[PDB]
Amino acid sequence: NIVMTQSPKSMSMSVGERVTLTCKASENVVTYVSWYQQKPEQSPKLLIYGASNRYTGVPDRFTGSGSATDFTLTISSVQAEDLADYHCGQGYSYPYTFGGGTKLEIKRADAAPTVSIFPPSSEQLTSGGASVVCFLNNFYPKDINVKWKIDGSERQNGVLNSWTDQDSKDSTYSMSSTLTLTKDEYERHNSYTCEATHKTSTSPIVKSFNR
Amino acid sequence: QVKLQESGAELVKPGASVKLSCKASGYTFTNYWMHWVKLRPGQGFEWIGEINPSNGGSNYNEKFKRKATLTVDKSSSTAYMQLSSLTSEDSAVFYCSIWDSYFDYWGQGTTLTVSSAKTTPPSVYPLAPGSAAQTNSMVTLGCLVKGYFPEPVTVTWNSGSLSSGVHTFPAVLQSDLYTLSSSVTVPSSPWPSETVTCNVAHPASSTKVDKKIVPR
Repeated sequence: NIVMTQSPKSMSMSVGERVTLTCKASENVVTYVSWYQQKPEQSPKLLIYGASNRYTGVPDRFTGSGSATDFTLTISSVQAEDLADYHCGQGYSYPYTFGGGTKLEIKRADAAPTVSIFPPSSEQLTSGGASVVCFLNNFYPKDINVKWKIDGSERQNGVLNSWTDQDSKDSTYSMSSTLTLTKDEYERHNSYTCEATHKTSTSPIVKSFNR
Repeated sequence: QVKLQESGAELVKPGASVKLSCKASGYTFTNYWMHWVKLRPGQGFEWIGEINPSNGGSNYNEKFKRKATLTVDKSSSTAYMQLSSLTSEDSAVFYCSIWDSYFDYWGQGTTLTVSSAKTTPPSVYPLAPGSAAQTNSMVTLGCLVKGYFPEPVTVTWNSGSLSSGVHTFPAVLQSDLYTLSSSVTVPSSPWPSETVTCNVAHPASSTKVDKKIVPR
């Protein structure tokens, strides 16, 4: 079976730049190669067929090239919307096969997170549980740290973090951190603190409520 | 509109079989081969096989030989893929799609979970700051969708209307149960002088839930 391999595994480029994605086939596939673009929370979309044929509708900045065993997708001027996983596949011989994908991200100006904190709902509190939630929204770069404090003391167990994919409009990231405790640990403290560490500030961004 | 409709989700016991459906409309069903593909997170696509709706003619990936069988129903204009002897290796998103150079189209994909575990509806908790006027010119509201199985859930705000400034975070599995949250950001001119309501569906449990965000 023909094996397809893409490079790079991942990268980030600035809007406007030229980007080059490569795809190697373990044996000759002439020009029977397609490129698919799979944006976050979406189904894949055909960009290029027959190695170099722009699918109807595709913006001109996307040009496919190559033959035999080596193939290239070039984006002449990346746009923030071009954020995505790009896949290449050969349709020369059965079974049809695909590379492992290239994750393209967009570089943008550093951006500080909007931090917002939420106490447990009375609904949850009635069940025995208490989740405290903190949204750190639309920042860049992706690297961020969250720290939870209870009456001044860092809490460690019971926290769950999730990060969104990069946003196609503004190129930022968002994160959610939920601290979960029992009802009767929660009531037994007053001050709840969400503490964000990001390269945009030398001091952490703190958000906090009492009660 | 050209459409290839697949069920959102399917939960199935390991060792059992399942019939994935892909229901076609908007074009002449019998004039295009239907391709089935498998997608696991952080993997590339795997091609399962293809079937000609005109006659039922098929081509399979040898790898899926004992695993997948492709059929078609011309009167329902529906393609089906049967998966047998299911194992955890089978849990993945499955897509049907048409691969023509002048006509390339993909279903939404069905999320297959094979698990002995029983289905658990989500708890959904409104996230209010709350109070008022804090802070900047807009407000961030949210919903915590907790303790469910299996994936997926779908979260909308004001039934789709509010698509601006929504962030829905990827579910995380914490102990045989998933949790996710979603936040929305709106000018304080709307809220709370308007309904802001998160809508949550859990296909597997047929759960539908609306939680209005109430101040404080």
